[PDB]
Amino acid sequence: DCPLVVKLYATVGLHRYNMLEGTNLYLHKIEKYVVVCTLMPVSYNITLIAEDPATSSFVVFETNVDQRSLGQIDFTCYISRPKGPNQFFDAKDLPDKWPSKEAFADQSRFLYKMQKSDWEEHDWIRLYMEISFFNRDRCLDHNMSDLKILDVVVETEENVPRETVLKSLRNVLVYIRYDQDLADGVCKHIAIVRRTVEPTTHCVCLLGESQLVP
Repeated sequence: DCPLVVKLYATVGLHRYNMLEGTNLYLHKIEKYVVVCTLMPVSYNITLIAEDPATSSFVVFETNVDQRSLGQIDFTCYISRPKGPNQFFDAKDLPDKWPSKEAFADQSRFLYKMQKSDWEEHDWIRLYMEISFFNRDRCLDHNMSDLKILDVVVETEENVPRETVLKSLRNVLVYIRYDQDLADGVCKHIAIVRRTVEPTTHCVCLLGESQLVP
């Protein structure tokens, strides 16, 4: 069967397309992928089938991702479109902690404390959590249903309506507090992910780091 990283990158590609086009294409299957390894796998060219329930059609779809790390989120999605751009990455440091109360009080910074309904209606938040969890240890037999979102904060560069933060493909910094179900209790996680979007190409770069809650 298909490696989890390929399924996740296919879903990232559908995320980029759906957000830019206002569509609801869902992953049906992976047909094939080509990976370039300069020892490390650095590029994936994935051919996938998406389902479009609005027309009951299955659309062959191409996604291209360049990957720069195996141990944390660090990749760029360059192409994501029906089948038939220059390098873009993020070099600036990530915050190492959840935003403090003073970050909210700082009127030059725009932070959005999400409600459960907000992340339930916009599943790219769950996607970024799932990719973060995967990069903690890619050798595990991941069960994404063990993950439960507890709190989400998004930071933008501009003072915009909450709907824009959730629905438009713009630059965001996402903080996700989530529990991993263990019988042996739960494990407490925080993921921090910066999405940067190239203004003309709309290429999407994700840079992320994960931490455990004491």
